[PDB]
Amino acid sequence: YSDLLSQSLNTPIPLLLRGQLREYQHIGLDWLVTMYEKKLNGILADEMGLGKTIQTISLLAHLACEKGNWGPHLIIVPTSVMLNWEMELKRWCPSFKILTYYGAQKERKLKRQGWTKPNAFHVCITSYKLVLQDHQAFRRKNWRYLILDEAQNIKNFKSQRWQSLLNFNSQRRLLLTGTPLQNSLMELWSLMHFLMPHVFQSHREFKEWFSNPLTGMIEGSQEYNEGLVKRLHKVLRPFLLRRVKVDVEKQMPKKYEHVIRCRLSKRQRCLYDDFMAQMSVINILMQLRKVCNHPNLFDPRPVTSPF
Amino acid sequence: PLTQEELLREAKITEELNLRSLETYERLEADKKKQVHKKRKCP
Amino acid sequence: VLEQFLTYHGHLYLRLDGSTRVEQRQALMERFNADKRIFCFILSTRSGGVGVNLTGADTVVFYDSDWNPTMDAQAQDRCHRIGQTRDVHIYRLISERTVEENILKKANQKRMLGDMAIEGGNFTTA
Amino acid sequence: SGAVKRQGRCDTYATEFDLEAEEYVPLPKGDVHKKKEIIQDVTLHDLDVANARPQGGQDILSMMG
Ligand SMILES: Nc1ncnc2c1ncn2[C@@H]1O[C@H](COP(=O)(O)OP(=O)(O)O)[C@@H](O)[C@H]1O
Repeated sequence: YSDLLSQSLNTPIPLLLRGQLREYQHIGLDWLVTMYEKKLNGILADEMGLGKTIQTISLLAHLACEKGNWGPHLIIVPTSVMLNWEMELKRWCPSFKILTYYGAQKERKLKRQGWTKPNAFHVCITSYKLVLQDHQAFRRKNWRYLILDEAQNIKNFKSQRWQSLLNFNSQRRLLLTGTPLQNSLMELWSLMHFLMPHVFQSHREFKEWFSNPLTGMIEGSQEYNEGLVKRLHKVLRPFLLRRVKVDVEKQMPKKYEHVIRCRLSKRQRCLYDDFMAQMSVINILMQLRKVCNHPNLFDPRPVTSPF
Repeated sequence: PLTQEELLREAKITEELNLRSLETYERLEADKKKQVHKKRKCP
Repeated sequence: VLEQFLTYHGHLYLRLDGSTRVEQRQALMERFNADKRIFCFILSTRSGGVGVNLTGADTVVFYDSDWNPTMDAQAQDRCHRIGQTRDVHIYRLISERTVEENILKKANQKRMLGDMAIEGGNFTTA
Repeated sequence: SGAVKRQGRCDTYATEFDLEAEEYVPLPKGDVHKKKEIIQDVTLHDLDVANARPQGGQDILSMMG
C-alpha cells in the first residue's frame, strides 16, 4: 500500500467550497482524497489548531462534486462540538443537506421521520452520547463515509463505543484526533482495527507483542530502541498522517516547561508516613495524591469554641 | 429516483442559499448576544 | 483550598469546574481573556478539552498532574494557542519523593513512548 | 452558642470593585446544614466557675463582669 500510494502521489482542485484551504491543508486534503480514491481508510492525526475539520469538510465537498459522492455521510463528534461542526459545514459548504440528529426521544423520533428518503440529508451530525444507544437505527444504514471527530473517545476497545461503532456498515472510515497515543500503544491498535480490521485482524495480543517490547525500550528492560520502531513506523506509514504545529505555523511563540519540587510539611509528612505504613495499592495511591494536594481534604483544622 | 446525477448538482444551489441564510442568522444572533448591557446612570 | 490560599495573598481569580454550566464557562472565558485585572484562572485539568481559548494568560502552573499525559497537553494548549503574543512558561509542582514523583516519571515515560511511536516523521513526504 | 462570625464577603465579587476594605473568602463548601461531633476534654472547675460566673450572648447580665 505504501509503495503504490507513493506511486499514486508521485493535485486535486478545491471545487465547491466557500473558503480557501491553506497550503498545508490543501496538501492534507490531497493526501486523504488520494487515499480515498485508492480505497483506503486513514487517520488525520493533525495536531490541534491546524484545522483538520475544514480539511474533512473540503474532502466531502470534493467527493460530492467530482466523484458525485452525495450519499449520506455520518460525522460522529462529541456533543459539545456538534454545533461547531454544523456551523463549519454551513460556512464552508452549505450545499450539503445537514441533519443535526440530537435531542430527546421525541425530538429524535421527529427528526428521523422520513430520513430514509433519498437526498433527504447529505451529512448527518451526531454524538457518542447518542449513537451509543441508538445504534439500532444507524447500524442498518448504507453510510458512504464514516467520520469520527476526537477519536480519543474510542481510545480503548473496552469502552462501549468502540464496540457500538465497530460494525457500523460504511464504505470508508475516517478518524480525526490530535493524540492517538500517550496512554499506551494499544490505543493505536484500537483506532486502527476500527479503521482496517482485515489488516489488524489479529486480536489485541498481536499488537501487545508489539507494545510490550516497545515499552521496555523506555524502561530498564531490553532496550533495542531501533529496528522495531522503524517497523512500527512502516506499519503505520500508509494509514495515519501526522503533522506538528511547531513547523506548520512556526510563527507561534516558544513555550518552556519548568519543573520544581518542594519538601512536605510536617502535617503532610505525618499523614504520608501513616498511609505508607498502613485497602489496596489504588486506594493508597489515591489517599497519597489527596495528601500531596492538601491535608484539609481529609479534615480541616477544627474550629474551637467553649463547651 | 437514481436519476439526479446532475439534477442534484443543480438543486444544491437552493439548499446552499438556505443554509447560508440560516448560518448568517446564527452569527447575527451570537453577535447580538455578545453585548454587555451595562448602564451606570448615576441617579 | 487553592482559593483559600490565593485569598490570603489577595489574588483575583475566576474558578472553573466541571459542575459549571457551559454558558458560565464561556462567560468566564470571555471575561478573563478580556479583563486584565484577573491574575489567576483556576480550572480543572481534564475539564472541557475543546473550545477552551485562554490566550489572555501567559503562564501555566500544573498543581496536580495526571499519571497519563495528553491531558496536561490539552491543558497546556489552552494557553499555548495559535495567535499567542508572549512565550508560555509551564510550571509543574511535585511534592518530593512522593507518589507525585512516580506520576511525573510515568508521564515522562508515556511521552517518550508516544514521541518515539508517532513522531517518526509521519508526514506527506515519505 | 448563637455566635455568628464574619469571615468576609464572597470571593466571586473580588472583581466588582477596584479596591475595598472587605476580605474575600471562597464560597464555603459542603452542605449549608452540617453537623460534627467534638470530643472535648475539660475539668470540673471549668463548669464550677462557669455556673458561678455565667456568660452568654446578647444578655445584659455581662454587666456582672
Ligand atoms: N484555512 C482557514 N481559514 C480560516 N479559518 C481557519 C482555517 N483553518 C482553520 N481555521 C480556524 O481554526 C479553527 C479551528 O477549527 P477546528 O478544526 O474545529 O479545531 P481543531 O483545530 O481543534 O480541529 C476554526 O474556528 C477555523 O475558523
